[PDB]
Amino acid sequence: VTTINAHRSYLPGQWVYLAATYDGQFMKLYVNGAQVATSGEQCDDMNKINGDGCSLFCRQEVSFNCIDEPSRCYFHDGDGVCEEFEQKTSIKDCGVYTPQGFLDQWASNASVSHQDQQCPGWVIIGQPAASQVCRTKVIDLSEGISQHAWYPCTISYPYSQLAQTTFWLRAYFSQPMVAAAVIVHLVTDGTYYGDQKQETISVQLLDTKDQSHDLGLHVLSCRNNPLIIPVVHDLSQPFYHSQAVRVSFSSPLVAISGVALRSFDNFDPVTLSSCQRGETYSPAEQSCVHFACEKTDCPELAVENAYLNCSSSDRYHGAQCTVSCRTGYVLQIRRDDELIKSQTGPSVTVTCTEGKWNKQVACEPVDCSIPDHHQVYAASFSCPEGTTFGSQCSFQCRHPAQLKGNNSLLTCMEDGLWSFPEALCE
Amino acid sequence: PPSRALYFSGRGEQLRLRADLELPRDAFTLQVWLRAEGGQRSPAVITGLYDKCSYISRDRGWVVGIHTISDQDNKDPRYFFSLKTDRARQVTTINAHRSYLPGQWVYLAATYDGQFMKLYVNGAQVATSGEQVGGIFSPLTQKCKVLMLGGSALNHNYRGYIEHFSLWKVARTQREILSDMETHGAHTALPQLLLQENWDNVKHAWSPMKDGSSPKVEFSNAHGFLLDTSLEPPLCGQTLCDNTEVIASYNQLSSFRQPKVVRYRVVNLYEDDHKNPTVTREQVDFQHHQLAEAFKQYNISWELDVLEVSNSSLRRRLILANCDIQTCFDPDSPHRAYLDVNELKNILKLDGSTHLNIFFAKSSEEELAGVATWPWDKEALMHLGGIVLNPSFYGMPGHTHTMIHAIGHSLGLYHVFRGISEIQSCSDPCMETEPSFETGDLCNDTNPAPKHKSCGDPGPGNDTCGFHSFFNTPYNNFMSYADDDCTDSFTPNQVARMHCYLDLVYQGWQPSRKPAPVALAPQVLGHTTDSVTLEWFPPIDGHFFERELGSACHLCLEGRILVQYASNASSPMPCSPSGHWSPREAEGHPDVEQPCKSSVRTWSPNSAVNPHTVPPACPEPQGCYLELEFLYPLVPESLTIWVTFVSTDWDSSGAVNDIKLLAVSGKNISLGPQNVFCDVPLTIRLWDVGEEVYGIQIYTLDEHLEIDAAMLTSTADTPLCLQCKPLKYKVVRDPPLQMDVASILHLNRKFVDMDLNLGSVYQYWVITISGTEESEPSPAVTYIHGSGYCGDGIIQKDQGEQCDDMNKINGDGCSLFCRQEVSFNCIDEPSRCYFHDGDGVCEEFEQKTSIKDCGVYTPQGFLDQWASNASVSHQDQQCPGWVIIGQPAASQVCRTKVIDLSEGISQHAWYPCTISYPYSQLAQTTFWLRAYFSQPMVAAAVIVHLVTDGTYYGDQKQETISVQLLDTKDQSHDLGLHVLSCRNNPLIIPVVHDLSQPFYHSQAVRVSFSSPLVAISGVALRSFDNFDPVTLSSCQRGETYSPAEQSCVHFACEKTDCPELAVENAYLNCSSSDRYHGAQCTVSCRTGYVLQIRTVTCTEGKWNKQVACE
Ligand SMILES: [Zn+2]
Repeated sequence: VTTINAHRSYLPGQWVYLAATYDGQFMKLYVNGAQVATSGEQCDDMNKINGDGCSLFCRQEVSFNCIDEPSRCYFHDGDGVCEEFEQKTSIKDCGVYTPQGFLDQWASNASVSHQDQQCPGWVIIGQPAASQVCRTKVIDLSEGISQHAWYPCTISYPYSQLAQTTFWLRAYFSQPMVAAAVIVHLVTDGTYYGDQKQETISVQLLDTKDQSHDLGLHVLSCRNNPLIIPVVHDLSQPFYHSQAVRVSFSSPLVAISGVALRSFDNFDPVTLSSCQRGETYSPAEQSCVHFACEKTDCPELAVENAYLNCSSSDRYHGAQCTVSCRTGYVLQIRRDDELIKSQTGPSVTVTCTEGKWNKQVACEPVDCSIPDHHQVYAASFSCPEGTTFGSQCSFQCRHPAQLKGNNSLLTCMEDGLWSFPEALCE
Repeated sequence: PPSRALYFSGRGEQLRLRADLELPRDAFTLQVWLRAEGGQRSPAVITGLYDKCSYISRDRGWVVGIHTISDQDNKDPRYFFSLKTDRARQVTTINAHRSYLPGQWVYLAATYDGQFMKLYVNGAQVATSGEQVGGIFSPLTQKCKVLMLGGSALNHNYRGYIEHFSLWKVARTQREILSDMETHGAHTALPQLLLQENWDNVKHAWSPMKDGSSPKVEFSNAHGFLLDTSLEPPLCGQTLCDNTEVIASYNQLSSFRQPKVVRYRVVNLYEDDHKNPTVTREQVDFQHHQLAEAFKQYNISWELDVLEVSNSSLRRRLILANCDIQTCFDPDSPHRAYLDVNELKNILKLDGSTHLNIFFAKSSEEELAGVATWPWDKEALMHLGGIVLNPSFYGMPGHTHTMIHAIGHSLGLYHVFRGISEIQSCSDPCMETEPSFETGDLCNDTNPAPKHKSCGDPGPGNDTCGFHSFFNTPYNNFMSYADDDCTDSFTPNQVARMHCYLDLVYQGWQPSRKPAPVALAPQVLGHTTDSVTLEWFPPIDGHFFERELGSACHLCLEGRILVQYASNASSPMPCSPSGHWSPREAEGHPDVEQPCKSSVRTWSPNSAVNPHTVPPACPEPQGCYLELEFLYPLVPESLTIWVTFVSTDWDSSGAVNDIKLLAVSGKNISLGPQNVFCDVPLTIRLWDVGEEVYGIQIYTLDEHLEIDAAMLTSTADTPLCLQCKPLKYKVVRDPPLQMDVASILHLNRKFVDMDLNLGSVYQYWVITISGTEESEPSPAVTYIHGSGYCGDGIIQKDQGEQCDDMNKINGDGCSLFCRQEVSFNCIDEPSRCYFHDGDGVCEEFEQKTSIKDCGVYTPQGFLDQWASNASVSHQDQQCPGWVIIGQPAASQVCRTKVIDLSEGISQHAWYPCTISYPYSQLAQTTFWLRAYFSQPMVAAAVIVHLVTDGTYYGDQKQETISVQLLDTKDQSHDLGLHVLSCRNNPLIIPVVHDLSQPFYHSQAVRVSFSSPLVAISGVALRSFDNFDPVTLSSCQRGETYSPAEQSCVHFACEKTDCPELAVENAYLNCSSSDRYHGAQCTVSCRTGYVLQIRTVTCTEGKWNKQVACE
């Protein structure tokens, strides 16, 4: 048999409307014309009577949803159907809220300081009981609290030795994942008559290298269920995984329903390995490959008066080829046909990119510049083929600077300097 | 026969090689031993090749010499090699790595192979360039070349000694340079060595210039130096006891800290009737008893000798400490009613070389009660030095641990917070950022601490420099500023300093006649097949002769050479009314911390307060003059003058107009004008004076010339030093010697042992002997005969060696203790060391430190994107704001606390020159710049390259900058306020981004600062090469990568791996026709069938869940 209760307490001395409808598949309960509960095992209500979801001021009450015209209002928190907007509020229906682009992994195994049959420590494993609203200023924890939660049952309430009892619990997950946030769903807030002050829980994250990273001290309250503790990471430092989460507190009344790690979807720091541009990380192989389905093949590239040495026989994706200039030629490298930083060394690495080359390399000859009085004074340097490498051309000393010698021509040498004048005029 | 040498006086003495040699053209090597005296000309050409006929350009050829770089500021001189072929468009100069040391022999070798120019100083490659290529000159012009030695035609003369001049025709490698270092003329008739001169006869291959101006052929000692006994103190230290090894010897050895009885004398002023004491006998008794009880646990036992001075006039007059000058207060009138401490010391004239005098004077404001004279101070051991204490706080409970603090200050103990709260700026390398022997207090045991009036570990706060959370601070240390009830002990690393300074400086206070031990262990010079040679340093006290009271044995050097400073200064100018820059500051040993920085510890010809308040004092013909007098008149050989600060206009062009030596007979010898620099003291060699000299007169036409000290080196075997008795040494070895030489008096300090056996282990130590009194044994040296050691040419890494170049000399790139030097990299089996930083080649270890070689070091897995657009709050033509665009100029070295920023800073960085310098408006104007980047990306860190720390001379407090990040939506995400320090000039500001909040794309970076002295040469974003917010945007299971549309491609293969699925008694509704990767197909169980799940999702051909309808 299945029973469904109303939404609020009965009001003495009032007229109420009760309607129960059962079609053989679904049964519902209607109070004052409004659907309060249903199971299958702003507003205008044509009245000015409260309790049916719409007040006399035509205002929708809390924990009610009103549709249609005239407005019919029904209860949505706990009805068993997770609507498009119940995720944020209705914990008892949709569980916990997972933001778009995140994944929540709940605790797989748990280790606590005090393990006993009546208060087992493996209750905070798996999905918690989000339908349980926490209890404030609780006196006894023997009713259902130990069923879907954990608490130090073996430890009585301490009055003087409570300052030295360091309660701790460590939760290990099946898989290691980068910790973006820590979810702590509670069932107790730690408030008590004998201990008015609450308890602040400090959470420590344990990595795969057994190192503890402190997340700081954070307060704990019922209004913040589930308690989301962000993981503040220094972006300059490399990311680190996490496999175990440690929760530390001193108040024996602190009971945790569940501990979970909220992480991003993919781009894990496993891909922080040697998987750079030109290759795609494998689905699950602990390694990165470069040819899954990409047809990114670049055509063979040749540079005039230059030396090319490719690291691979074929100029396929990820193939880096070193380019150097012949003696008497300078190296000019332009990334994506644009002016960028040059290469100090005599070799430039060019990588294939989806049928195109990342940078263009040119071995232009070294210009020796137009000669002047620096090389030979009182002379005219008239010569046809410019001032590039190998482009020899002569001079003529004007009157009265008579020139004596067999040769009176220079030659722009391989080091970018004009050759020694074999004859000097006086 | 002993080698000869040439002396060039720098006044016209030059030589030219004859025309019968064919000078090298394609490649060459020059090797020369040279001893350069201080105060050279700029540029003093040691030797160079010059072209006379070619008048269009007269820089053709090469030139080696000494020239000053940064001649505008601090003018420091270095060895330079300059070359310009007949093809290159300019001259190329390569300098040494450090300022040249005067009076020391240097092996200078400059090589050129046709592609590179290399310059080795003492065999270590200190400069390398490759701008010049090709031959130096063609054969046709070969007849128009002249090799000049000692100067050029333009009188770029050289002043000093030259020896063993070798000029080659091929570029000798560093190995051959080192091998040819030791030959000293043992060169065969090679057909490759062009010229080798040992100056047997100058006219064999050289000819003089002018008419008869020729250098002086003299005899030079053939470098008997086999051990570098000159151990330079660290940068932060002041004396030899600050050296790492010398103080480590005291830290480890317990025989170096034997009990010591250190005398001290307490001054008690009395009236003529012996009443009214300054401090009662009870007070002095209590203070002395407490001091003895607090020092006797550190093996020091003070001996008290109270002094009774009965002078009513002195007692009546009020004595004041650190005061600058019954009711008469006229300073001129002798009946004034006040006396400074130094005036009291001058009146008393107490001999402080035998006692630690305690002087009493009121110190009305009491936060530094005890004024102590440091051991390295000039006044440490004379009448005007001692301890100054408040008489009312001398022997009263709660006012007693102030004498121990002053005494510790008098034994060379810095305050424990010296590296934190006693630094001018955060860029000072003397900050104890970590416990070290070379920074701050120079004690490893004392943890860094800030200044604190109370005791107890101070928590985080507004640090003066910017470092918070000091842990394990020595709040209970004596040298801290705690109270008298919570300071209890000296750490057993600060006691070692006290014992070192008692052995070194204060040997006269103690009555025990134990000569100071040899501080450092004997060094194994080399082993033969059956012997060994050991050498050791002189005693730590620095004296070589026995100490005799009233004699000159305390100044005699090793070769009976008497070395003395000035002892009686004078001047015709009336002295300063304030007293600063008095002639008395030009006495004793040099005491200036930094060259050419106007200090009150020198003699300035016009002290005054404001310049040009007095009409020109020094006249045109002769100028002002300082007359120094030496204690012991004698016949001198060399004279050294420490000229510290010279005005910019008088850039060594006659700063010291004359130096007149005054004879005992009264005749005057004029030396003529000299040249002076900052760092190098001006040294002169006096040539056949022939008669005793008692004083000098230094003339000057400069109104800011600051003479710091003087010196008068005597001739060898001076009459005074003959009667001195040299110290002797006794070497003991772990197996006892068969016969023990009772005294090994070796002027080289060398011991040759022949009673050795192969495969055995021996230990050697040295005991000093002064007459019949022995000393504490020197630290033992271990020697395994037939095995390796330090100084054998083989790098045995198991012994801690990192370089071993077969020698025992510092400055060659490998330290004396087989340790690598600073900024020197040593390779090959005999360690050839070269100056790696800046040689144009970036190696594997130069990446993380050499900013100007390898650029900014980007860690693996990251990527630096520099600014592509800039904007500033103040833009001007003189100081443009677009300089920071692009990669920065890493060659620039940061400058701290400089008033003028126009020295090329704007050409490489941006600084706000538009604003005026504010005296009180510095907090009213906020400066900012904003740099936009070409490609916005994630912000992992911000890199800001700085040129200045933004510190002013009048503001010791540093500056802080606030950096803000702007995302693609122009939202300011502040990164925090960060201090400005040039010890980490590439400023890395990490980004602390919470992992829950989605990452943004930073478009621009905004950086704000207050003071206008801050200069930025570039702002960049350090970001991950891979990963981005685009991955988090929309890329689910099966979406690998799409084109540039901030998305991933949904169908990238894996569309046929999953075969057709069949479920019994179930209905399949497939959204997609083909069961591709992650395909969704709803499964509905028929009526009466229970649904079991283990919408199914395909996963690489395998269904993620199993659906059945039972
Ligand atoms: Zn002090």
